Amino acid sequence: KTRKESYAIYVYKVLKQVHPDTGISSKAMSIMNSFVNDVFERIAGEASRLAHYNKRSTITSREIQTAVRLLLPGELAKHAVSEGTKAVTKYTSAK
Amino acid sequence: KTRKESYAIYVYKVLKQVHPDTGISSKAMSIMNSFVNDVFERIAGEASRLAHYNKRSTITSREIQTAVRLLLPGELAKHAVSEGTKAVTKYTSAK
Amino acid sequence: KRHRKVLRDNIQGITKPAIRRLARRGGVKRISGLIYEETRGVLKVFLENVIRDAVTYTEHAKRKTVTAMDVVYALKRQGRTLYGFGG
Amino acid sequence: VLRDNIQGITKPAIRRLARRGGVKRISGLIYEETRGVLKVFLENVIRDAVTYTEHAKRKTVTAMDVVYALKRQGRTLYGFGG
Amino acid sequence: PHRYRPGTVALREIRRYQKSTELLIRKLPFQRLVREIAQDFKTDLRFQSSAVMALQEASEAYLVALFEDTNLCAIHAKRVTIMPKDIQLARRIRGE
Amino acid sequence: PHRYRPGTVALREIRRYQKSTELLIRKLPFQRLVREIAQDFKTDLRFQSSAVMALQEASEAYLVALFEDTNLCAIHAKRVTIMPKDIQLARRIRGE
Amino acid sequence: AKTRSSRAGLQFPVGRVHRLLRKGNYAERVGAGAPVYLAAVLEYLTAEILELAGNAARDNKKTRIIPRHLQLAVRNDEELNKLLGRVTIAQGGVLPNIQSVLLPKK
Amino acid sequence: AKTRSSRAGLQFPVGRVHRLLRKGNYAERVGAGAPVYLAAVLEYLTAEILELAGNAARDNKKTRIIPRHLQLAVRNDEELNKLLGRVTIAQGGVLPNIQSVLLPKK
DNA sequence: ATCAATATCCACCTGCAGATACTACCAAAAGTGTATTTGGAAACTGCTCCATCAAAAGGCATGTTCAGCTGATTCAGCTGAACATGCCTTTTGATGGAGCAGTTTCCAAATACACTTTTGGTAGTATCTGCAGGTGGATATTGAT
DNA sequence: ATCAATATCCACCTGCAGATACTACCAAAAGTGTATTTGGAAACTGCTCCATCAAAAGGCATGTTCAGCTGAATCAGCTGAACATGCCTTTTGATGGAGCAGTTTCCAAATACACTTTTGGTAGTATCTGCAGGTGGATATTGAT
Ligand SMILES: [Mg+2]
Repeated sequence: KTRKESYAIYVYKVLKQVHPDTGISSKAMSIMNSFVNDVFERIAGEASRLAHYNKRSTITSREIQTAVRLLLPGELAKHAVSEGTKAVTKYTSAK
Repeated sequence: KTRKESYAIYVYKVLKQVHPDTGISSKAMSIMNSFVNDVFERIAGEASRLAHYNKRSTITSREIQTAVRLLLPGELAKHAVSEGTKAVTKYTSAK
Repeated sequence: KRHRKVLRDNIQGITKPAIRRLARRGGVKRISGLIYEETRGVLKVFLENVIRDAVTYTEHAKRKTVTAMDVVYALKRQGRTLYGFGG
Repeated sequence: VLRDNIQGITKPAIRRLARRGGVKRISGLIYEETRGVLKVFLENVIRDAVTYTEHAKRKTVTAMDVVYALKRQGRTLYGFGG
Repeated sequence: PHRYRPGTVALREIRRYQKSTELLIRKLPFQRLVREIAQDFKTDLRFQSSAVMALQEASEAYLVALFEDTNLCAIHAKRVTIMPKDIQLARRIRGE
Repeated sequence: PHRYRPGTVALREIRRYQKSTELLIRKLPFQRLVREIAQDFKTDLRFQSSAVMALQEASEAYLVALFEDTNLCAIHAKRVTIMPKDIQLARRIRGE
Repeated sequence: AKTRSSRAGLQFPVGRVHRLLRKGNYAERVGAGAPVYLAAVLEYLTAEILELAGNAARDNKKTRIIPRHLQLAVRNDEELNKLLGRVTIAQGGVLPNIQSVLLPKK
Repeated sequence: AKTRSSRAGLQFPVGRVHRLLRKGNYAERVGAGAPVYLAAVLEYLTAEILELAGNAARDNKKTRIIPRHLQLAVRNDEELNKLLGRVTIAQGGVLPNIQSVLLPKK
């Protein structure tokens, strides 16, 4: 009866943080789910190619970062970069 | 010093078979090589996606064939498929 | 089962009023009388292309049923990514 | 005779480009429009190439940096490697 | 017997359709069209209903955006009436 | 004392530049423009010679095809003279 | 026992993202920071779109974001519009928009 | 020791094609026939283009294929043109083509 | 019409950039042979959801009428095409040195693995609520006069 | 301007499907803690090929002049919008089974070293040739008359 994963509970968590009294319809959620898978594949793909172009067989935070600057337009890239740099910084210090 | 690979010799071998008295410029050969690399990447990428869509760990000739059908326009696909099926026949019926 | 009924000329189910509506949504004020057949023609080409690719995925998977994912992947290949159906 | 760089893309040269494109008559405002467009195109592609340059930690933009950036902008070029 | 002038109902419909999101082609007819086109590629095919709905959403969004482009080709010709030549110029420029 | 009609030389040039494949913008002014633009993203940059060439081939290919579409947009409006509005329409329909 | 998400200060699931990177065959190896950085980017972007869609719900006197809200949010924002420039949001409709020459009188 | 190419009847290198597939991260595994099929397809499309390009060289009094020929070969053929609809052949120029409304009155 | 200015053609000639051809050579693929592992087709079959069917909900087809848009016609003015007439930029080549690319080292970060804990999904039975659609009545827009 | 036909607004309400809420449950995910491998960073370095600049090459900037295009204004013919009318097809909602999807079995085919052979790439040289870019001379094209 196999299980279908989605980002729903995380999308939902994030929704409560920005708009604590707003719901999301299941159709709207299916879209948010498509959106995250989509940006996922697009970023991971750029990172894949990038690693290959540089004869590097490892995908690091450095590849994801460049992938983000190649994929996202100006301001979104800038903010995404921050959030990712700071998640890593924090991740590394937590051990 | 590092070996720079290319399909150049194979393109030349094919040139002589199809036009035995015609030569090719370096710049035209460079274009042919881009062409082969490009068609390679498009077919492989499409086969990759196919195998992922169907939760298989292996790219086979079957995936290469569906990739070809997805990618090439009508007649080109048809002749490519029959070229491909043929080469795999010869390959098998041969020790 | 017994003989599934013949399908012909369904292009004509895309009616003059339904096409006019789509043009409205698209911002269109006035519509020459030849637009309806032109649009039907353009739509058919659009569906042939998408369906061809969808059906190619179905057959590859050895199924008899065209799935939403078959269509979603055919849409992506075609540069017409669709969110909302398993994307 | 101090002159802008974009202006080095000259009337006669834009006019040739148009001719290759089958254009017969050209209005005086085209030259400035065209430069605007060329600038946008080079910004978009160069940005991406330079981002490849930086990633590899080079000071030199390579043909491959440009080719790879052309590819992702949907402008695949044949002739310069890859 | 009142009569709106030519144009007035047309603008009212633009406003109304631009504000809603429901599909505009009747469902069953669209589905028959899909089945007919599919059958000609391959017999004995079945369809998930969400596969048919996915095609409809895609086909309707493709066509709405094609009309916007078509509209801008007409307006460029100093008309307010879309014609086959507008659609064809849109499709040519789009590289279809 | 002899003058060609306006449009005769233009045609002669169309035939000539469609026959040939040489780049149509001088290399150096192009080189400077490239370098000027790249400076806003990274200071102290060198360019392989082939890098700059690749960029010129691509820009010229791009501008030539856009001039085709532009020309189609002028013709659509029943003109034979290309204008900024034709370029603008072409870019809008391409989705640029 | 800390999740890598808590460790990194994220709502989005870092184990999942690491696993999904492995199964996707993007590279022989996936670095430890990669899913952390990728998960943050993804979390960010969904926050950006939810902020905006949330506003469109509010602007339309509603409390439940539906796909029309997502579409209003995306198409009204220059950058999200570009990132999703080749994407269709089912049940989104279009922005209200009527070319000038089409309006009545003068 | 007979190469896989000669086994398959091919001028294009099967072993290389195989190595390029493994090291390409397309899938965990690569079946025995996939390189063979791929290499045939590639040989085939190459022959198809060199065919038409060569013809085009002939028609221009030339025995050496240059970019210009590859361009005329490709853009004069409906299917190759579509395959390469988003591709620029450096130094290819364009097809002679003048819109008829631009012709002088005769 | 003819006449003459200029462009365009074809044949033939040649010099050298660009292409073929050589060969020692040699590393790193590509093939081979043996040992081990696993992916996915087959056979069985649980169970979702698709095709298909009848009852009313409710848009479509057609003809009539005429408002106003398209497209032809005309025409004057301004705007690009052509083509003089000079200079100033670009191209070409030559020569230091920046940096990219090759190579070797070694350790931090990676994969592998086994075993222990947590989590996200689903199922089942639960009651909860946002808004769609209905109403009617208050105001706005539209078009005749 | 006014009047009056009809669309539009929004405010209030009841029904209900779609959302949210809950407990019991578990498989597979994720975390944790070892043992073992290695990708790529660092550091040093030899050699392209890049930026520079000076000498030779040559195209573009400018102004005058006017052909012929663009766009305005005017008009009629006729297309396409609006709307009344009649009525047929799609929408929706409830059962029977085709096929999809979840088991488990198991071998044909995959990967994984290790080991032997070859080929494709480079470098040094030398060797060769297709054709671009002149030339003369014949005719075609264009534009004046
Ligand atoms: Mg049929």
